[PDB]
Amino acid sequence: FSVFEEITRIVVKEMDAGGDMIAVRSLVDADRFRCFHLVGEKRTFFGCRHYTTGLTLMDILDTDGDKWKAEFQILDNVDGFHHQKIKISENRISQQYLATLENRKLKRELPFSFRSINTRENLYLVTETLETVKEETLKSDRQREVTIPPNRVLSYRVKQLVFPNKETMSAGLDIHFRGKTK
Amino acid sequence: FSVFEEITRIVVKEMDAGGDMIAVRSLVDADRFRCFHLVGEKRTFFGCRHYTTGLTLMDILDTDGDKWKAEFQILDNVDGFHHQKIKISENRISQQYLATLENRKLKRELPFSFRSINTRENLYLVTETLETVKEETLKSDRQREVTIPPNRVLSYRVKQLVFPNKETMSAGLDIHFRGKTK
Amino acid sequence: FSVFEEITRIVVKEMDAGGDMIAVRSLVDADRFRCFHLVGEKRTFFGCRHYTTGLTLMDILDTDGDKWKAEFQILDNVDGFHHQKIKISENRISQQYLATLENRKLKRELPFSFRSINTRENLYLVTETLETVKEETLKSDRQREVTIPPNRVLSYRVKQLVFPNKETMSAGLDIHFRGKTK
Amino acid sequence: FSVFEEITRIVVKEMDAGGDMIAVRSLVDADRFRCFHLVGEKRTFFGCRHYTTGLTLMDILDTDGDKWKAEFQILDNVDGFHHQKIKISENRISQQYLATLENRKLKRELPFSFRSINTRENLYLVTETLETVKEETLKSDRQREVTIPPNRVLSYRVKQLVFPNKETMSAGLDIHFRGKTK
Repeated sequence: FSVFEEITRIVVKEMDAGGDMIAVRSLVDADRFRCFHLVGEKRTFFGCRHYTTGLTLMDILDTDGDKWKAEFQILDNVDGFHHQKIKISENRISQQYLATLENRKLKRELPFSFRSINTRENLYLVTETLETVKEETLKSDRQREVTIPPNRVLSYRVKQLVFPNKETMSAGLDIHFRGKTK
Repeated sequence: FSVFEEITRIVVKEMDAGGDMIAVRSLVDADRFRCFHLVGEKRTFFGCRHYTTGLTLMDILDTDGDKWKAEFQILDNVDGFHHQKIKISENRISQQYLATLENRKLKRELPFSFRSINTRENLYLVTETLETVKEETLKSDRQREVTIPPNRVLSYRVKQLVFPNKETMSAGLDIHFRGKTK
Repeated sequence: FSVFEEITRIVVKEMDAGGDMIAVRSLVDADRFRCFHLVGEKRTFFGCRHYTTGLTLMDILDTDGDKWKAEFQILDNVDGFHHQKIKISENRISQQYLATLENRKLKRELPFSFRSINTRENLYLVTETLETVKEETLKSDRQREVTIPPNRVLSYRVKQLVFPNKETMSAGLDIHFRGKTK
Repeated sequence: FSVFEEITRIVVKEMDAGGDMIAVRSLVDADRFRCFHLVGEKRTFFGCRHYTTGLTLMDILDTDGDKWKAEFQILDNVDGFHHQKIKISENRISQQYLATLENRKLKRELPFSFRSINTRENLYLVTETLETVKEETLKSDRQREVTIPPNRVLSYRVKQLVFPNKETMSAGLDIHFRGKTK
């Protein structure tokens, strides 16, 4: 019935066949589920299905930390029957920029410590921007043909980070098996 | 038979498939069921069906607290048979604005303390505005084709807050299991 | 057979599905069954069917107490077979205005004390104006197609008030279970 | 179902029938999986299928190390049924340039030592550039006809290198049997 899971997993599959990429479920905050954001805890009910909570993560702006690929198209159908008309835009971001962000000093008092400690979800971040400013409508059959605004994201990446009390570290080997001591 | 539950749950489902969002039942006060408002107590008769009472919550205006996405469309049908022609407008509101509202001092003498104590419904608030200034008519079959004025809301969010005698606190982890000591 | 109950309950149902709202039976005094008015005692013969008596309630005018939504339309049919062509006008009235009316001093010698004591109906008032200045004719089948003048009301609300000998109080939690000691 | 494996292995087969060449799985970073890059560890699940991680390897630029074939076409189909419309560009790079790169001094502090030691994947490099600036769409049947942006790579080569603590050496005899002591 649902269409966004189908579209995001089509992106993920043709993006790399059953690989590293992760899809998103909610567009309550999809476009603002950009880099420096979170995701709900993972459960296995009705297949691989997690929760959704992706609040902000920018901490400081003292050193250069906010400095700034062509259009891509997916116009096909899947035999229920689905029809996808996606267009994708890519803003290249450097990988050593991730190291720079790790070097950035972690210091905030945003009301996020309470929820983060209560969850212990060991939040992870994206690697490189995946953006869509595409058209509205897609199609699905069980009819219900969904509609999508421009400037929205579909799939995201993993870079595990650990948060001690004051300053953080990194776990880059795609660690999302929910095991930590924080 | 009823159409508004169908329309709001269609919004909720295609908004995120059976997820966090909550629909509304009454348009007695729908547009004025904006942020800073309430909802009736939850019961399980005829499925998930709650009551409806969403009175005002603005308390003080001393610091900046009243400062101020493109159009979205849903034009489909569901196989009874229903037909939806919804248009949606979005006014972006910041998430740290919720923290600012929590920091706002709670002080009122509005005749709401009596009803709030008699109910103990642990009221919860919305996250980001969901507005519709769309057309009038929709369609349904058992015929009865409903009509909807502009500048109205359909679905809302959760941010639990606890009210001690003088000043309040927050319960952000989507807590709506009606358990408190106030 | 009767049509006004059908029309008012259609208003109530699509107004909120089997919820707080209350319909009216008689148009002997419908338009003047505005705010500050009464209703007959409730009985359970032939379903939920009450009496009708809604006389005046204005008491004093010393402080500001008489200071002063767009058009709505319902153009459908119900499968007997009924056909409704209602238009509705709304004059917004504040909720803290109800608190102001409660603060208003109660003092009258209108010949209403005798009937009120003989009835003990614990009269209740409306919340916000519901007005119709719509067209005349509707349709019904068992034919008999009813006609309705402009500037008339269909459904009303509840705000229970208790009347001691001199000054009154409030019972806001939609209390209409006919229990009091006055 | 998957199409990129088919296309890359078609390249590999007609490039040399079941020979030295290696195909890639992910286009998360395909174009930037150029020379001086990595690959995920090799496993044998669902046939020959490895992981994917190809981060950067440039170390120093002091001596000449960044100084700088006609178009090729593959327009056929394979009897499921597939249809390929590939165009290929080649930028010739010298083989003694590989010796020069080996002579280049290895010295970096990029956050890659941790992941490299944790993996022990004994990374290997390409021999000569294989580039495609071709059209978008291909075709496949189980329909799903994939799309490909210009300036992207499909297949790559092997030149094993060993990394001691400070300075590296070479293992040129196409050694990718994951055996080392580093």
